Amino acid sequence: LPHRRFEYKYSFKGPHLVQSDGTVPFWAHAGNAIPSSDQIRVAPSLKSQRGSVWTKTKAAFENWEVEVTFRVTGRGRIGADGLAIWYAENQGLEGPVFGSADLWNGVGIFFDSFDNDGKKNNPAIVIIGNNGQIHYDHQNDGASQALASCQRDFRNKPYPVRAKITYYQNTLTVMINNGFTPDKNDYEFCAKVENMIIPAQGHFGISAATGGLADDHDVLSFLTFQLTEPGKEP
Amino acid sequence: EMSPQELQLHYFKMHDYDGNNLLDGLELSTAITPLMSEDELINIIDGVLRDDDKNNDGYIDYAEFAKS
Ligand SMILES: [Ca+2]
Ligand SMILES: [Ca+2]
Ligand SMILES: [Ca+2]
Ligand SMILES: [Ca+2]
Repeated sequence: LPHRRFEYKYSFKGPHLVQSDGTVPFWAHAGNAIPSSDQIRVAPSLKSQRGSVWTKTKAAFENWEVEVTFRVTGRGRIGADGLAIWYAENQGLEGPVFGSADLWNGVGIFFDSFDNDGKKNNPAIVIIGNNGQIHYDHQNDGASQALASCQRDFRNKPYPVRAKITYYQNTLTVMINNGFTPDKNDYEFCAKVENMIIPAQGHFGISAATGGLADDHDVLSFLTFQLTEPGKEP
Repeated sequence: EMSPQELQLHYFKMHDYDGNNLLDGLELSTAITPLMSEDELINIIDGVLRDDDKNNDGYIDYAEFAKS
């Protein structure tokens, strides 16, 4: 049983999410990212939109867990483009990768609602490791690069969808609460990457973008925990 | 008016916005807040966790908050 420590400096939430001056404490927003007091609309249902929210300093946790609560909402049965959750060496403030910099050093977990390669396999969630050298292939929804994936329709759900992303003993696990019940602990397995290497120090981040189609991309909270192996000390 | 104990619980739950009877650093931020530099905000919250949070779990429960 791993010890769980909450880290406020790498987190944000309602119902006083934003400060009187428009900042999310300890986080930088960019592009067209809109923080209010109950959510951050990362990318609105307007055309060709890009937004990101990243942490201001690097977390140096050997083991961690982040729980991200979100809504992706769109008037249609097909939306675009999707949302990304990141742990990377550098802040990816702006760029073409679901709203942020390409060639990241680390991991991005993409919640891909748009079927760019017409393979009929969306909405999807894909885990993509990068070493600073690979360009995201968005025309194949990262299928040439994906370390692991699953099919979850994370759009237009009755309750906020949740993602639990755990990096523990070199294993990166994604669990998804598919937004059908008010029980926030009804997580189901999505994907697993054993023996994954990611930098010792990185920025956490969240980003979104829209294409021709355009969904609303709302993140209600981003909750970060440090994990300690049974036997050590936090 | 309230007894000393009823006043303690009152100010403990005042910023317990998620109602989980635990105070995290973000809830403390809101209590602590023109605007102070983010560095001084971190220093204060950090000081409070270092002083009050004995099991190092990032939360301050009622017992930790009150002492006695
Ligand atoms: Ca596809
Ligand atoms: Ca796509
Ligand atoms: Ca609380
Ligand atoms: Ca505690």
